[PDB]
Formats: sequence, C-alpha cells, structure tokens
Amino acid sequence: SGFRKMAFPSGKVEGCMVQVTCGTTTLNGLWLDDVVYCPRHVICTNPNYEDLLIRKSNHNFLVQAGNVQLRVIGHSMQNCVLKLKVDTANPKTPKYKFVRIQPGQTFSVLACYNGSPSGVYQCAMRPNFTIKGSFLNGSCGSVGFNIDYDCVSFCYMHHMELPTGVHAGTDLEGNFYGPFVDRQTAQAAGTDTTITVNVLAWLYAAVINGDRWFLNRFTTTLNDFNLVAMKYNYEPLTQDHVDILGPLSAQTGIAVLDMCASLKELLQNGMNGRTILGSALLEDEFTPFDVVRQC
Amino acid sequence: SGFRKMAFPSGKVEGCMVQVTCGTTTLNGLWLDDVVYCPRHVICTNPNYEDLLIRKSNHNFLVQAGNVQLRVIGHSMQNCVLKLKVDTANPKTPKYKFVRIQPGQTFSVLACYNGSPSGVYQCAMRPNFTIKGSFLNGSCGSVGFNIDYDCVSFCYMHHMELPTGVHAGTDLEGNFYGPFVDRQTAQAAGTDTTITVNVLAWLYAAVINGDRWFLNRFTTTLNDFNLVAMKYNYEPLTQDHVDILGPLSAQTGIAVLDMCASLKELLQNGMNGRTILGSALLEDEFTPFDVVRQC
Ligand SMILES: *C(=O)c1ccc(OCc2ccccc2)cc1F
Ligand SMILES: *C(=O)c1ccc(OCc2ccccc2)cc1F
Ligand SMILES: [Br-]
Ligand SMILES: [Mg+2]
Ligand SMILES: [Mg+2]
Repeated sequence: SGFRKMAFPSGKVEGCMVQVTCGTTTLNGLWLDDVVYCPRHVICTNPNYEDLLIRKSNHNFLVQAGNVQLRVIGHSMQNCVLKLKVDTANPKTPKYKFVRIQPGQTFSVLACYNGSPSGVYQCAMRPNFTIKGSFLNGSCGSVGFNIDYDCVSFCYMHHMELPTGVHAGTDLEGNFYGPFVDRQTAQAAGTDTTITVNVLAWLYAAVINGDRWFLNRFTTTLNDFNLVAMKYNYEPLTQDHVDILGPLSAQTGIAVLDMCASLKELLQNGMNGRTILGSALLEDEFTPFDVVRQC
Repeated sequence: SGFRKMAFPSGKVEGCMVQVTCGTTTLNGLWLDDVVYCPRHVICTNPNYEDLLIRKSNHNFLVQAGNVQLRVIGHSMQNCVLKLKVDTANPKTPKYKFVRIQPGQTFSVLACYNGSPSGVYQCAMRPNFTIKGSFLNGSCGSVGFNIDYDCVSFCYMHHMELPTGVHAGTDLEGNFYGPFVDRQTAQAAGTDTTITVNVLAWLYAAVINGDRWFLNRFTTTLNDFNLVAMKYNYEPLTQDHVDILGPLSAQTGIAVLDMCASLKELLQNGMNGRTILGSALLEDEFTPFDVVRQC
C-alpha cells in the first residue's frame, strides 16, 4: 500500500552524465556510445548558432567524465542540441532510445550540476509544453527519462526557466517542447489546463489504497462530463482515455463513467476539508501507467 | 526556481541490492563489502528467531547478485536483521555509514523487488516512528538512505505495513523505529503530529520561490506560538529549531518568529482556496537542510 511521487532509479543515467565547457560556459552533457549531447547554449557568450559553431574548433570543447578528460574529435549541431563526437565510447552506456513524449506523460528528471547528479524527481509535461521542475543555475543539460525493462528512454533535456518559474526544454533531437526558443525574448508560458485522464487514474489509485469517501452511486455520460470539465479548465476526456483506464476500472470494479461522476461532484463542491491520498487538491501528474506500476 | 520532492540519486545504492532466498521466502538484501544484510523475516515459515537461526545452515541461504550467485560462508543475527557473510566483497561498495535518524528527518527510499530496484522517492520519519511509504509484497529489505558528498548514510530497512497503510522498519543495526515488532500482533501506529520546524522550512522555500501571500507584518513569541501549535497537533518548536532555521531566515530577511506568526494565521484561518508551492495543505516532510539543498 501507499502512493508516492516515485521516480525511476537513476543509476543507468548517472553513468552517462559529463561536464561540458566552452569558454566560460559550463553545463551538463549526456555521454552515450562515442557521442556527448548537450545544449547548444554552451557556445553562447538573437544569436546565430550556425555562425557560432562554424567559429569553433574541436579543441574549444572541454569534456570531463568525472576525473577523466574526453577528447572531442568532431562536433555538429542537431537543432538546439550539440553532438560532440569523442574518441572514447562510454563503457556504461545502457540500452537506450530517444523518444519524444506527449503532454500529460510523466518522466523522471535527474537534476545535475557540473556533470554531477544532485537529485531525482518525477515530472509531467504540461498541456502548455512546460514542466514544473526544480532547477538552479548550472542545470542546463539535465535530462529527463523513463525506463522500460532495461532500456532508458530519454525524452527531455533541460534548457531554460520561464518568467513564471516553470521550465522549458527539448527532446534529445534538440527540438523544443512547445513554442519556446533558446534566446532572450519575452516568451511566456501559455494558459495551462488540468490533465483529466491523470486525475481519474489518481482517483483509482486512491480507491486501490482504501480512500473511497469521494465515490458516489451515480454515473454520467462522456458528453455531460466534458461539458463540466471544460468549465473548470480540464482537458477533454476521449474514448481512448476511457479504454486506457480499462485495467484500473477492472481491478476496482468502478466504471470509468462512474468515476467521472465522482470527479464532477468534486469539481462542483470541492473536498470539504478532506484529502485524497494525502492531498487537498486533485493531483494530475500520475498517468494510468504510473498507477498500475505502483499499485 | 521550483520546489519538488527530490530524492538522492540512487546509483550508489542500486549497485548494492541483491536477492536473498531461504525456503520459499524471498526478499531484498544489501550487499556491502563481504556482508549481505537483510531482514531476519527471511528465515520465517510468536516465532523465536534465535531457534530458527540455529536450525539453519549457510547452504540454506541463496544469495543472487543479479545473474551471479554468492556463496554464504557465515551467518549471524543482529537484532531484527541478518548478517550473511559471503565469499565475495561487493566491488561496487561505496563509502558508507549506518546512521539512525530522528523523527522529522527525511531520507530517500529505493523500493526493490527480487533484488531489482523499482523506484525511488523521498520519505520522512513521522513523530510516531512510522513512514508513509509505497511498498508492495516483496519489498522487505528495501533500504532508505541519504548521501553526504560521496558517503551513503543508510538509515532504514523496510519490514512491514501496519493496518493504517503506513510502514515500519529498522535501522541497519536491526533495531526497529518505534514500538513495533516483527511478528503478527494487533500493533498499530500511535497518534501522529505535524513536524513544525519542517512546515516553517517549507514556508521559507515558498518565499524563496516567490510565493508570499501568506506573510504578514506581525511577530509572535515562541511561547504564544507553541500554545497555538499544541492546539492544532503540531510538535513544539524549540530554540534549537529557531537556530537551525537561521540560514533561511537570513536569505529571506524574515525572522523565524515573524514566519511563526504567518503559520499561526494559516492554522487559524486556513488557506482560503489558495495554495503554497502547489499544495493546498501545510507540507511537513521537507527539513531545513532539504530546503537549503534545493534553493
Ligand atoms: C541551458 O542549456 C540554456 C539553454 C537555453 C537557454 O535559453 C535562454 C537564453 C538566454 C540568453 C541567451 C541564450 C539563451 C538558456 C539556458 F541556460
Ligand atoms: C519483511 O522483511 C518483513 C519483516 C517483518 C514483518 O513483520 C510482520 C510479520 C508477520 C508475520 C510473521 C512474521 C512477521 C513482515 C515482513 F514482511
Ligand atoms: Br495538497
Ligand atoms: Mg459514481
Ligand atoms: Mg509575520
């Protein structure tokens, strides 16, 4: 029993983190096989990164894997990341993939400074393509990931913090999540919404854990629910979301539309001072998979 | 910016987790140098563990470090843990200590099943010596730890789940946290209280992150505050707690007793639908050190 914000074990990723310095700029890099990936921000001083990279030599890049220096033998830019070929393949390279996630999905973040991992925590990609992370100066290049069996699916590299305190980054192919750019502008996060399918998954988690006070005998229609969800700034719930919640509906014996009626009531009346799984608000950063994995 | 429940990187501990089987009972063990530590529960079938262990041979213990079997060459019981001497020292042994923590302190938990790490999350030792963990069948032997520089301070080994869904375990010397025993009784968690110094540290974290709506011009006395804290089931705040909060008080320019007046108001009036650091309730599982580490 119990339900916590649970991250994946970070060992396999810790073995891949390195430090990258170019000029007076230092940040984190990801060392997989004979390639080090890092944000192209490291060559900064409306910049034109194509020019900046042409004006650079392999010897301008100091790559340090702990107490060992790696020799850069080739550099190239892939969108907003840099690929630095090095003369040494990482002996700790796990089986891995580069995957881009969808809004509503979760991933574990290994916050790193000067190539040294500092902490690990769970994050969700918000509907507005930001993440509510925890990052200080020097965290550029920290990566987010999931694990399936033995394979590390990298999905996020950290770049910048937006004015509202939220964070923006790219996939490992260097393509930004959301309408953000790696330069100094007035860019701000767009209006966010609540991830409805996740709130429902979390309600199932509560039931599985013996928290049932919010349940009711009623059942609603998918239409009538979405009419209420939109009013409260919730994402629309689709039939695919219902099918995805299938396994949890079976384990608990509560039909999805039955749970949706409980959610509707919670939106319209609040919690009346009660809590669900130790929370006084509806949590939406647990996916259906996250619940099954932990329950 | 940002504030998350952040665990320590688990790599150094992942390399120490093994599987231990005796009879049809399998659970997790901690392999450090040439010793494997695990709960004495593994020799179970008001048991008398001294008898049970006398009736066992080194060959009755199957220890598997991944795909490699370890040969047990000696066994002994230290309170509620077992020490299984093996013919092979763990080459991945980090610098480590066995430390017992105080109620109110936090630690990272690496939940493990069949010797395989599954997830990592942050926990606090409650005033009643339970932890609100996330553990399923097979999690016996999962460990909690902190990291200081390169040294892993192990502080918890998981044993059992209590009726209310909370968890009880021991330090690595086999001594239980709280008045719990490793046998089947009606034992239940005692009444819990809120960790006041932690709530204050978390309020400082909010201020450091730009959440200031709860602040007020007032300041209270340590006496007058504790009179209110006791009413709301909060731990007493001591002058040592005030001194510990010193660094955060300096960084923010808010005297501790000034923050205590904000806390008093929050207890007496609630949050009026607002949130602090994304929470609608007063969070008490962040220590002052946790805040400094992350802010
Ligand atoms: C770190 O990797 C990183 C990446 C992108 C950033 O974008 C904002 C910015 C501001 C000023 C100059 C260039 C880019 C910031 C970072 F820290
Ligand atoms: C796992 O390691 C473990 C340890 C102690 C436990 O105590 C409860 C109990 C119940 C029945 C027989 C013996 C002990 C339970 C565990 F799972
Ligand atoms: Br909350
Ligand atoms: Mg219902
Ligand atoms: Mg005040």
